[PDB]
Amino acid sequence: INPVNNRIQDLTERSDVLRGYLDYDAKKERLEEVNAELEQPDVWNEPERAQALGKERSSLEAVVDTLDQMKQGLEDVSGLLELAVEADDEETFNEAVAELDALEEKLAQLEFRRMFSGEYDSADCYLDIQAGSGGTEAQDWASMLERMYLRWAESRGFKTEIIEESEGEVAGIKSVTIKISGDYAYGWLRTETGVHRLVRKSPFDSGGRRHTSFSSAFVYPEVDDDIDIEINPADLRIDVYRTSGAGGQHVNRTESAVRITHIPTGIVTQCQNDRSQHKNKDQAMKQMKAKLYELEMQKKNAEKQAMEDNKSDIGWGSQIRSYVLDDSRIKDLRTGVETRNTQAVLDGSLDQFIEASLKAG
Amino acid sequence: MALNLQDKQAIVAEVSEVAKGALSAVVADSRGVTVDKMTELRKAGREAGVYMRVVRNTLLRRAVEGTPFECLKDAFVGPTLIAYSMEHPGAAARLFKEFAKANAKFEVKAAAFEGELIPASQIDRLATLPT
Amino acid sequence: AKKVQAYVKLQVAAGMANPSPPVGPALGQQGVNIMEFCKAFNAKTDSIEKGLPIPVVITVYADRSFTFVTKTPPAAVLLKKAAGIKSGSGKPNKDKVGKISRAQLQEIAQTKAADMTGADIEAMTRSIEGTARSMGLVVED
Amino acid sequence: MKVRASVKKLCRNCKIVKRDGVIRVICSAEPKHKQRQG
RNA sequence: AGCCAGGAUGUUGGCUUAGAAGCAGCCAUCAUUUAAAGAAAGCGUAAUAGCUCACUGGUCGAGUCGGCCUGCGCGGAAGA
Ligand SMILES: [Mg+2]
Ligand SMILES: [Mg+2]
Ligand SMILES: [Mg+2]
Ligand SMILES: [Mg+2]
Ligand SMILES: [Zn+2]
Repeated sequence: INPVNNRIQDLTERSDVLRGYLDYDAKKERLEEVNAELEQPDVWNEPERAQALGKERSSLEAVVDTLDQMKQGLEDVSGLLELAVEADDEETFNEAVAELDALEEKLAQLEFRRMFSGEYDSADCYLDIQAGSGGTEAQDWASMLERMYLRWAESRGFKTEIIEESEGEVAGIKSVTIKISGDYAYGWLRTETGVHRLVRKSPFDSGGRRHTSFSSAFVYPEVDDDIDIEINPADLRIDVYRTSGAGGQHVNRTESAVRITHIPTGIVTQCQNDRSQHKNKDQAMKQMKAKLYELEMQKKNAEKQAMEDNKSDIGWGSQIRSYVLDDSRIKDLRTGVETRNTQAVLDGSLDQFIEASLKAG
Repeated sequence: MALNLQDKQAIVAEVSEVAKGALSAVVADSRGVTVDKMTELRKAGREAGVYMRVVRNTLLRRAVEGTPFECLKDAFVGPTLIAYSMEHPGAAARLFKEFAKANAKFEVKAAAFEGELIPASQIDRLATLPT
Repeated sequence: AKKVQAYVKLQVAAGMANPSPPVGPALGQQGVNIMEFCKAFNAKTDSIEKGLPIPVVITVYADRSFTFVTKTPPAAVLLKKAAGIKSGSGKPNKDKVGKISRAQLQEIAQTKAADMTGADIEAMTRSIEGTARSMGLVVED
Repeated sequence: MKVRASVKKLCRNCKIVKRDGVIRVICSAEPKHKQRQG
C-alpha cells in the first residue's frame, strides 16, 4: 500500500501500549481533579504542598498533552498524503514527510518517560549471571544465557567486556561477569534482573528427560568516585591525659596518651603505644580514620540488606521468562508476551521483551 | 550635567524654540503622572509638534538665559517650578485650551495661571484662541 | 465611586480557553466572577485570534464589576508567531536566529501602534527592533 | 550587635558613630547590623 | 545635604514555552515619551503585589566632596 502510511500504523503500534498502560483517559481525568485542588485560595498556607503539585501538574502534561495531540495526528498525517497522492502534488507529497517526524518526536518525548525510571540509566553496568544447581544442564544454560545477551549487546552497538568467568567441570560455565560498556547500558538491562526459566529435553542425562533448570542474571552499575572519610577537624574532640606510669618520674608527668572522640557519632579512639604525644596523635587519627570509614561501610550494607528484604520475600515472582523449548514457545511471565521463535530468540530478539517489559515496568 | 557643553545644549535647543513660536502657556504641575505624560506629551505630537518637551528649568538666570531674544516678560516667570511651552505650528493656536482641559482632568496645579502672551501680558485667561 | 484601584495586568496564554484552573485563583484574590471573565476571555479571543498569548488589563470597581482593556501581544510571542521560531537568546554564539524583513516588521509595527499610544509611533517602531535583537533574532530590510 | 575588631558599613543605611569614643555602627533598617568596638 | 513629585514604554521580556514576572544558575545590555528612569541597589512575598535608592527638576541657598602623600593618637589588647 504505502511504506509511509504503514509507518504511521507502526507509530500507532508503539502508541497503543502507552495508551493502555498509563490509561491516558484516566491519566488525563486525574488532572482536572487536581486543577480544582490547585485552583484554591487557601493553598498558600501549604506552600510545600503547592510546590509539590505545581510541577506535578507539569509531570501530567508531557504524558497527557503529548498523547492528546498524538491521536489527532494519526488521521492527520495519514490523511495529508492520502489527498496528496490523488492529485500527485509533489510538494504536498513532501509536506507529509516532515509530518511523519511530528508524532515520532512526540513519541520520543514519551521516550524520555520510558527512560525516566532510573537515576543511573546512562551508566555502564555489569551483567552477572549465576547458575542454579541443576546438575550440568544448568551449567550449560548459564553459558546458553551468557551468549543470549552477549550476542544481543553487540547486536545493538554496546561494548561488551568480559571481566570474570567460571567454567563448568564437564561442560558449560558456572558464573560469568560481563561488563557492558557504553551509554544507556544499565538503562536497557535494568529489566533483566531476575531468574530466567528453561524447560528442555536435557542431553546430558543418559535417559534424557525434560529438565526444568533456572539461571539468574543480576545487573548493577558499580560506578562511583565519591568516598567521604569526613576527616574534617570541626568534629573529632581530642582529649589528652597521662599514662599508667612505669617509667618513673617522666611518664607520670608527660601527658602522652590521647583520645579521639567523634562529635556527631561518639566513638572514642584512644592510643598510648609510643612515648610522644605527636606520635600517638597520628596513630589515633589513623585508627579513627579506620573506624569511621568502616562505620560507613556498614550503613552501605544496612541499606543494601533492607534493599534485599524487599526482594527475598518475592520468591516465585523473580522469574522473568520461560524458555520452554520442548514445544518451541517463550513465555515472559511478567508481562504476558508469548513468542514461538526460539531459534530467533537466541540471536537476541529480546527487543519485543524490552518494549513490553520496560515501559510497563 | 557635566559642564557648559551639555548645559548650553539644554539652552541652545530651547533657544531655537523661541524665535518662531508665539504662545506662552505655563503650568506648575508637580505630578508628572505616567498616563498624563503619555497624554500632554502625546497631544503636542498629535496637535502641534514635538518641540514641546517637559523642561522645568525655570531659574531666573537659566531659562530666561534661554530666551533673551524674544518676549523679555518671560523673565518674570523666574520663580518656582513651571513648565514653559511655546507654540510653533500655528501661532497662538488652541494649545492652551485642551492643555487647560487637563486642569479639568485633575492636573494638580498651575501656579499663577495668566496666559502670558498674545495680550503680550498676564492674567488674561486667553478666551480668544487665534486659530 | 471606584474607577481604577484594583488594577491588574495579566492573561497568560490566550491560545487556550477557560481561565479557571490555572489563573482562576488570581482574580480569586478578591473574589471576582470567574465565568464573567471566562466569557470575556473567550469574547476577546474568538473575535481576533485564539492561538497565542495576549495580555489583558482589568480593573475591578466597587460592586465587584470590572472593565477590560486588551493589550497587544508581547513581541516575544508576537515574533514567535511572525518569525515562527523556537530558538532564542541566552547563546549569541551558540544559538542565534535568522533574519526578519523590514516590512513584515512594519506589519507588526502597524499592529503594535494600533494597540498603544505614543508621540511618534515610528520612533516606537525602532524600539521593537532592539527587542528582537535581544532575543537572538536577527532582523533586516 | 556584633563585636568585631574590624567594623564596616554593611548596608547603605549603615551609619558610623563614636559613642563614648567607642566606634559603633547603627542601622535604621535592619536591626541585625548593629555593631560595636571595632 | 534635606523637604516636596515622577521613577515610566512596549515587558506576564526569550529559561527547555513548572514558578522568580526590574530579584537563585537564567541572557544581554534596545529604542522611544523626556525635567527623569538602570530591562536594575536592597527588602519582600511559590510568583506577583507594595515601599525606597539610582538619575533628574523646585526650594531655604553657599562652598563642598572623593582619594593621595604624611606627623601624632584611637580600637584590635583577656591570667592567675
Ligand atoms: Mg556608657
Ligand atoms: Mg550627610
Ligand atoms: Mg596602634
Ligand atoms: Mg585602652
Ligand atoms: Zn545597616
